[PDB]
Amino acid sequence: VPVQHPMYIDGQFVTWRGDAWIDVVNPATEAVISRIPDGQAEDARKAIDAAERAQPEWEALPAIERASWLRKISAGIRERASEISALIVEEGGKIQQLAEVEVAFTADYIDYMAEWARRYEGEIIQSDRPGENILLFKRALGVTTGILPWNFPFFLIARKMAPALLTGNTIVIKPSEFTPNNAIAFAKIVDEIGLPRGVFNLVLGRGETVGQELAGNPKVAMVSMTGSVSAGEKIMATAAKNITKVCLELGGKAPAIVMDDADLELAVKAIVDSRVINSGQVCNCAERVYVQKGIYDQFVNRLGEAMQAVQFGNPAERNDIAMGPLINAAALERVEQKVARAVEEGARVAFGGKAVEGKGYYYPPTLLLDVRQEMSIMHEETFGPVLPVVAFDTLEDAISMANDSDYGLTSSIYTQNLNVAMKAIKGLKFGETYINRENFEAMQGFHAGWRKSGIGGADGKHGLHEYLQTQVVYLQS
Amino acid sequence: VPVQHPMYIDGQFVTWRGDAWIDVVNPATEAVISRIPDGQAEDARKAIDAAERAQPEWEALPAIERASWLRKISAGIRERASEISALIVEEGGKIQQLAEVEVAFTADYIDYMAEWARRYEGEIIQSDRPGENILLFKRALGVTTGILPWNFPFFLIARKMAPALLTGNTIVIKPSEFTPNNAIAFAKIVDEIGLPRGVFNLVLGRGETVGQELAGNPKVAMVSMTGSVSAGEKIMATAAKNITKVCLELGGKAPAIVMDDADLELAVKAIVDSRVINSGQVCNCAERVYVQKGIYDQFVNRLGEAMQAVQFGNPAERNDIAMGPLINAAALERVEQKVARAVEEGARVAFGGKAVEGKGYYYPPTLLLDVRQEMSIMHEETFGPVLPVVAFDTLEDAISMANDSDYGLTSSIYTQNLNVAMKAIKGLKFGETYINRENFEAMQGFHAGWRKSGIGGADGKHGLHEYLQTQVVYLQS
Amino acid sequence: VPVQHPMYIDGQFVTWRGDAWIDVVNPATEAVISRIPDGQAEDARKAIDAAERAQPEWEALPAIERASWLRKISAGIRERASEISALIVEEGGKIQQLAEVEVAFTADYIDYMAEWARRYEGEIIQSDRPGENILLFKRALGVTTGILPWNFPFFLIARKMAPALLTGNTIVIKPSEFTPNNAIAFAKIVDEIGLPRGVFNLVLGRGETVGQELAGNPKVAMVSMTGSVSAGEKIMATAAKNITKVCLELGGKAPAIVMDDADLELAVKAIVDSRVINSGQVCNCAERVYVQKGIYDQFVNRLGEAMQAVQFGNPAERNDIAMGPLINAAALERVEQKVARAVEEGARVAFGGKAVEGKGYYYPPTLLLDVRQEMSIMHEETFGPVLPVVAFDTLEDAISMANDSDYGLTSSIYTQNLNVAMKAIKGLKFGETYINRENFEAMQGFHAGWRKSGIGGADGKHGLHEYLQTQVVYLQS
Amino acid sequence: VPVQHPMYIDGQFVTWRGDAWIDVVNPATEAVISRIPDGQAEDARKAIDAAERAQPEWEALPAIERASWLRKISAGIRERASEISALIVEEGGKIQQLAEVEVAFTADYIDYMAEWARRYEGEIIQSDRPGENILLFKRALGVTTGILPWNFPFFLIARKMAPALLTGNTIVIKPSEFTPNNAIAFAKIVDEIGLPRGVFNLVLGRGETVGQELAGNPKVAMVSMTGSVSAGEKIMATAAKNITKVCLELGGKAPAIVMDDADLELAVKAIVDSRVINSGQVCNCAERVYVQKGIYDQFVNRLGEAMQAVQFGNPAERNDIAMGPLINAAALERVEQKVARAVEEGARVAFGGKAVEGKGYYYPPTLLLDVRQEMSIMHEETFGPVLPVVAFDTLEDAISMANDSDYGLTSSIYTQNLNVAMKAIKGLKFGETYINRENFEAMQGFHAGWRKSGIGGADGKHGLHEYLQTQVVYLQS
Ligand SMILES: NC(=O)C1=CN([C@@H]2O[C@H](COP(=O)(O)OP(=O)(O)OC[C@H]3O[C@@H](n4cnc5c(N)ncnc54)[C@H](O)[C@@H]3O)[C@@H](O)[C@H]2O)C=CC1
Ligand SMILES: NC(=O)C1=CN([C@@H]2O[C@H](COP(=O)(O)OP(=O)(O)OC[C@H]3O[C@@H](n4cnc5c(N)ncnc54)[C@H](O)[C@@H]3O)[C@@H](O)[C@H]2O)C=CC1
Ligand SMILES: NC(=O)C1=CN([C@@H]2O[C@H](COP(=O)(O)OP(=O)(O)OC[C@H]3O[C@@H](n4cnc5c(N)ncnc54)[C@H](O)[C@@H]3O)[C@@H](O)[C@H]2O)C=CC1
Repeated sequence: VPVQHPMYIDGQFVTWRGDAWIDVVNPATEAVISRIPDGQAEDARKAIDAAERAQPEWEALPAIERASWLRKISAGIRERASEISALIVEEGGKIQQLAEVEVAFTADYIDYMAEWARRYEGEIIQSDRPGENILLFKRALGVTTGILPWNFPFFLIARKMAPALLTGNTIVIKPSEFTPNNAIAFAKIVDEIGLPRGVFNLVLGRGETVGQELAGNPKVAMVSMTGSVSAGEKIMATAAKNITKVCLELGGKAPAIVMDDADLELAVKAIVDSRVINSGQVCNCAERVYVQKGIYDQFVNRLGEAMQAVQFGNPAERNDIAMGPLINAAALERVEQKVARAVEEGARVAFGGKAVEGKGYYYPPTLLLDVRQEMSIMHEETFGPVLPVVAFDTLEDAISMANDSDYGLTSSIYTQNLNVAMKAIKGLKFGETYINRENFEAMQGFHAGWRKSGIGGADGKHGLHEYLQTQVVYLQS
Repeated sequence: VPVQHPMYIDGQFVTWRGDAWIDVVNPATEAVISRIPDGQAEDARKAIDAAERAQPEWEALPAIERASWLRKISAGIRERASEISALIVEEGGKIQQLAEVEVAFTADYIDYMAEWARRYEGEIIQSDRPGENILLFKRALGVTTGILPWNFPFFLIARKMAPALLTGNTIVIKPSEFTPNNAIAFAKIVDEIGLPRGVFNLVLGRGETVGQELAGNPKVAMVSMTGSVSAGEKIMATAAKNITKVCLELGGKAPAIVMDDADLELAVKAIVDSRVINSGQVCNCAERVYVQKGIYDQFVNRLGEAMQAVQFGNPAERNDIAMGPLINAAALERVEQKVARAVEEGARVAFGGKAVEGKGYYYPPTLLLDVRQEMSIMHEETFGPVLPVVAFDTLEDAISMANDSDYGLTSSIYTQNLNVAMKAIKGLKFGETYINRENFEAMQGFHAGWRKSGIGGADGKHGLHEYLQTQVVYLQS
Repeated sequence: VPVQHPMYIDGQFVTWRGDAWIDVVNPATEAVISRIPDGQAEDARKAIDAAERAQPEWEALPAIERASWLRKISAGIRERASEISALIVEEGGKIQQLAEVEVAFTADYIDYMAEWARRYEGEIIQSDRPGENILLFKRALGVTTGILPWNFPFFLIARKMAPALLTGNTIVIKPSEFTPNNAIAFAKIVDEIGLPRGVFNLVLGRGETVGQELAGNPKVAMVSMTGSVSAGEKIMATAAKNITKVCLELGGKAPAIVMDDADLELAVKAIVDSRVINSGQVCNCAERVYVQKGIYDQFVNRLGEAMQAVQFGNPAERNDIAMGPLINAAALERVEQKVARAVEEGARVAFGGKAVEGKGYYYPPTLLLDVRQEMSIMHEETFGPVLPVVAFDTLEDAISMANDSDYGLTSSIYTQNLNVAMKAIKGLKFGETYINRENFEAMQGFHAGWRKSGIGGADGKHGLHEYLQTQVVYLQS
Repeated sequence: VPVQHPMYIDGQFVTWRGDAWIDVVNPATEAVISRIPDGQAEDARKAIDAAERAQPEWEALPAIERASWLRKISAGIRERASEISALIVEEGGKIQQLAEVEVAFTADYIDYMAEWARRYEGEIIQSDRPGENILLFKRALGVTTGILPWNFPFFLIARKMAPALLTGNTIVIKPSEFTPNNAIAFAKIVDEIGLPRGVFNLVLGRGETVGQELAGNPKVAMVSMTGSVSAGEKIMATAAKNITKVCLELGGKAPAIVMDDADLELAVKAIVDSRVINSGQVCNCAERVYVQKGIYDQFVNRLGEAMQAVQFGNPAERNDIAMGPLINAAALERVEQKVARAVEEGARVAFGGKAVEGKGYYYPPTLLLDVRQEMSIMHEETFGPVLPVVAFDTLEDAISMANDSDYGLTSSIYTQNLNVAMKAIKGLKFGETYINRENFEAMQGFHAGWRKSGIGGADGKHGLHEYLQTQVVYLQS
């Protein structure tokens, strides 16, 4: 338009009266597709205060009724699927096929979470005291907040708000300043179906301003955020002031282990069909590939051939490409610098390794060989489509190198030996380990990272429980 | 002696080579009973590095074997019970009877926790994918740290190390600089029974130095601490730098609600026999008493009479007193100032209200009437034996005032009406609610505070789980 | 028609070739509404063999896919709701309003059960052996059977088949010979949506013949049945021959306790609005009323007035009545005999007590006073609308008399005292206890009777688990 | 002596006044070692009535106090370990080493079970009704009974009474008429430590008499039994009369699968060191050995050599033998007949195959080759040390043949391929599957058989739950 978006506070869209706006750009063409308010703490406070006023009534509603509200939202999403998918493609730069999957998955995820209504249980504990009953109830936290990243922006809205609402909490969400459009569409659905005012709020702005208020406001019981480790650190430090609970997912460096006795065809496909599910921008797919000698040569060749076939370009104009552009300028620059450094350190460029120059932010699928566990490229989130390869002799070497990281969210291994599999599972220090398949968490699993990958977690029963707290009642006589 | 204590690092006692020492004083006589090293970050690092080296081997041990080690420690504690009780009395200032209970309870707690060995379960989750198994294993965090307060110093050692060790973690503990003696005795038992080196480490020093290193060191998977909200804030802020998990218990202002239809005798006894279980220094017993009109006069009189009978003095020389001295000078001063402020604001002194002057730090049982929810005494941890009383008309008023606090750890109510009880339980926003009995958490319950009272929790199954993290394995075909 | 119904075996309706048929009559008019085959063991065997052939493929399907099939069935039911409700009214004799509720509830129940797909969990247990993993998987039983009663005939189909199918089992169902029509309609929906052949089978006939084969066939992993204790005994005895698992619900004599401090209005309404939800033919609503002296007179009068307003008649022609006819002739006769015996024993008829003579099987709402715990009417399922009332002095007397029964499925009490409630809960020996409300189990609860009321149970997580068995895997190294 | 044993009823030993006695013989020498009363139903009734009188008070005791009682019993057992081991050796015919293990294991098992005291949980379920709480409590069944077999006679006492007592139930136990001595010693310990009268009762006699009364008495909430499928059938049929819950373990035909890629050394040792842990009389060790072609010849030879080294004889006079005598004459006879039949059918005797003639009941380790899945020896519990071997080509053949049995308690497989292991686990229809190790259930697992192997189960959390039933409370407002 470029359309100027309003925030969603206390059951209604509120037109921004400030003079400062933030431009939302299309990563493929660099053109301005929309504008959002340069929100400030006060805007966050209004949303938080509204969420607080609505929380008692919301938690008082039988759980099945909150589930009913969630189902109305998912149904609204499916009705506007193509519209929302296009928004994601346009601002996030991901290929049409993946955007479509994200939208459909988000709706299914919400429905799945709504099913917890009559299932989350409190407990009755035996007491040492005659005639006493120890009742442990599961209560809502109260007001919660969600801070979202640019990757899987739409899904992450649901990943936080669905469990939050189901358990009786209210929420205030802030999407990334780079991908707010899909979030506005989510708010419109919430508004259209009539969700009780204050239960779901959407605030817009930067991390340093709005994000910080969502983390530091004393009325917030828990702050949930997904994205960079740097932002997570600032969020937690701020939450500390009020002893506010934090729920963080800060990505990492997913390592992949390919053994000699591994199904070469399966391994290569799993690694490329994972590093491709979002222009090589996801936090679950192998960013560190370890291949042992015995099969090294064969593996590197097939993998090299697979990456050559990977075409990049504008997602909106090409439905036959496997990769879109990077989110923004800084992202592209950091990729270049890291690849260059790697090369200077001794890394062998088997493919790509040269940034494209022109409209949008494109970087060619890059394959690096003769890489050393020591090199900085093995200890720095490379955003773009860069695959560093490291050879090894024994399982212990591979497991040891994979564990050698400040991140511990996702891992994977390919082999056919029972002992090797059980050994890798026991030795790998990660929240997730994929065996002979591609990386992608199920809604009923538990996406939780070790070390700097995060705190708490998301999805399944355990993800739902992050939004609940206990009240232990000692009923005497 | 005054004996000069060494630290316990990597399976052996290490003599302090520094020139700076911290004097440990007897709160009843102000005499120096011992001295501990003015530990520094480097000392904490040595302990942490030792804990890291021992962790893999320790976690590799079958759980029942770790339990066996824990049982040896509890047995060592019971053998030295009277010796340890005296240490607690001497440095903590608590009465002989309570010290004895703390020691016996600590041993039982350790045994109870050891019983979790073959019981904590991982899970097997149904997958949407044909032939796939989703295995969710429960793994240890790795290296953990514990920072302890002066109240219930001995028990708190076990409250953190027992669950930690059982689940395969190693630990580094720092007792409060005011009550380290009981902790040294704990370390001697660990050393005598031969616990594998590095699994249990004891470092000595101040919070700003040693404590901060236990919270900020990158090798620490989780930092556990009990004490003041101010220290908890600094601990969490520091942990944020490395996205380190935190487990905090920061006390509060336990409110008590006395209804008209309440067993007057029971209520009064429960409130005084709780505010007395540690010279009125515990974080679970009523520090805010709400009494409704109908029974106000009767209740205040019986309560006043009960408090007059409360004798204070040196725990070591008197086994017939209900109260000992406050932990230190600053503690005593803060109590005076808060009582004085309360009075100036309109508070009516029905008993006590005047600090004692002489050796040690004694403050008389104080009863304040005509107090207003507004007054600062209702929003500030009063350490000493001060009981503020506030009258009310309806249950809703009492519940509303009790919830009006930045703390939400413990609560209580006295009544005989089914509807009133269920209403109080549903309305009270606390981690714990005691009905018609005194405040004291069971080892099988879950001591976890709401709002600023903390993060995570302790005791029972949920306390044990704080020391475990998940590893989700997607086994395809 | 009277239409002649076929059975549903191995994915298709099979026309009966036998010469013997069973007439299905309308309890209100005694007219023949339909006819079903006088099935024999061989027919059951064909269904069981078909279920066996389909089970491996069915269990092999991801759980969410089985859930998808279940959702198609519930959706089919809602589409034909009015049609099915009429069938129930016509053959079961229940009032239009209750039939409608049963149908809608059945559909919601199926959807609720389908939600367990990704939720039922296996477990990972710590081993005493180094390097060993103990994996406990939840597997299907295989082929299961369901034998249904005439009360809530439609719902009971789902209560057994929904959990059975969800967990990977196949099933063969036999409805009561008195109420098979609603079951045929259920089979048509299964056939129309295309459920894989053999997964759901419907056989028709008597208990002694078809029912016995469903209990005694060696290929059946578990036999599930709801109805009379006499039939349950024969079913279990037969299952014993092959050590076949049994799941039984055999009704009982639900006792109700009315205290002096009880909300008289609430109590009376709860007792009449429960004894009315199916012409006084349900197995959950008070069939034994205990009222204490203090409020006796008041209670008996209000209750007497409430029962006078209860009109009986043909459900199909009257949508303003609270009661329909009894299921059959024998049922009516047994009611008469029991009321008469009661009277001869000293029972005081305060209302009704005289069977109606003419078309259909009607019995007037009957109120009996001055009844003694001793009388046989207190130890015999009275089918019809008969309410025996017994006075008592203390809570202990009431609890003791309520427990004095071979049945222990459902119970209830009305009071406002916290102590009384907790005392009743602790003292009452029943699978269910309702406090200050009417009797009706939630889908997320657990309907399981004590003593002769049954074995195993239905509904919620525990009901779902009845259809699962464990496979413990000891994976060494 | 031969000593004449009294029963243990209502807290005291009761001298038998009947004229009929049953001789207890030493299976190695056929000499009379003791005599027990030929108990009758009335004796069982006295015990059951006593158990009923004590149950309310026992369940009323806090769970930890019941655990304390259990710990006193285990401690009493360890004090008399050698004495009890000798009793088992003498009457059961098992080798000294295994008897010692059984006694020590029994004591550890009791302690393990006592640890459930503060751990078994009830649940709090979300309701669809505003202001309603659904409380699911775990209650005791009441009076339970245990009927024991001759194998692992001592352990089985604890396997039933430990979980029973811990959860608040009382119990009446009847040991096998062939091995009652160890049970009398158990009763003496119970009497000496002072367990409340009626909680633990011991009755003596035959199955047809005393056993039947323990299964058919209306006051019994659940009957638990381990032994032959024939007796289990009679027990369940009788329990049916009162809809009495049953808990059965009826042995079976444990199959073992040896793949070509299997650790030959490990497999052979696991099979012989399992079939030897009780003179080849256990219900968990391979009684059906399936070996594939590729490794057949090698495996059969090593296995043949291992069995030759197996020496048999009097356990009391030889502490260097791997096998004792069979329990009784009928047992020996049935083994002969089955081996002979097998031979006539085409079975090739590679070793043994000829019954010993003289004092006691000895049968030589027998190895049968060229056996066919069809042969009756593959479908009949062979008691003695007979190992039938069957060759196969593919995994599917082995899995299919193993599943081809009316029993489904225990199974095992030896291989090194990840896919093979996961395939065997998924394909094998048994309550237990051992991979690359010998057969022996852990106390924290769940010993539960599929098909005719039983109903319900024992050990771990699930075994404990068999002794608990639910009480669902719907607390409105
Ligand atoms: N926001 C900006 O002005 C600029 C961002 N970038 C790049 O954008 C990328 C976005 O990465 P993501 O994976 O989304 O992770 P991220 O952590 O940078 O952002 C995720 C979410 O956290 C918020 N956030 C950032 N800092 C925060 C703070 N201090 N307190 C509270 N919230 C905060 C963001 O606004 C967003 O909603 C980064 O790699 C960064 O280098 C580059 C130039 C400028
Ligand atoms: N079936 C008949 O020929 C007659 C039945 N009745 C009455 O019908 C009533 C029906 O009561 P419900 O609450 O439905 O309980 P119920 O136990 O009599 O019937 C419930 C279900 O169990 C089956 N069943 C009955 N006996 C069986 C057996 N021995 N083995 C296997 N299955 C068996 C039935 O066919 C039905 O599907 C009884 O009160 C009875 O007196 C009266 C006269 C005849
Ligand atoms: N009891 C006897 O008079 C004789 C027994 N035997 C042999 O003794 C063996 C013992 O085998 P186990 O593995 O112990 O299994 P089992 O089932 O024969 O005995 C286990 C337990 O069940 C009891 N029992 C047996 N029949 C029962 C019934 N109908 N009702 C209630 N309880 C009953 C027994 O008394 C014992 O306590 C059998 O193989 C049998 O052939 C041989 C000749 C006589």
